[PDB]
Amino acid sequence: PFTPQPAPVTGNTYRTYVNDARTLLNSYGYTMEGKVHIPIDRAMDLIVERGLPVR
Amino acid sequence: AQIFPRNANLLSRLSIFALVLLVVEGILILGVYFRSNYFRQVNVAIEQPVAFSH
Repeated sequence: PFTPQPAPVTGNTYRTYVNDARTLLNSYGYTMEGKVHIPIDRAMDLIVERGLPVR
Repeated sequence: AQIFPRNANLLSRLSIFALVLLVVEGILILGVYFRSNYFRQVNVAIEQPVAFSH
């Protein structure tokens, strides 16, 4: 029983949407109505800094 | 030559050699079977009742 040759897949994969959104998370940018993409780990620091409400 | 034929020397040397080789081969059989991909079920795609695809 030799090592199986797993059939090389085709069609679109999850990676295109995943790295598109990974670009969309960092690296600033614009959209339809939002004023600027504040990046994750900068927007993350801002959302802890202005805080979530507690109780 | 009184009991045995002319190639008795040939057959006896070949028989002692063959006994050594079948001992070596049986050890090889046992070792190969205990490490075989059949025995440990290695690189065998064992069928699941749904055929999930990872």
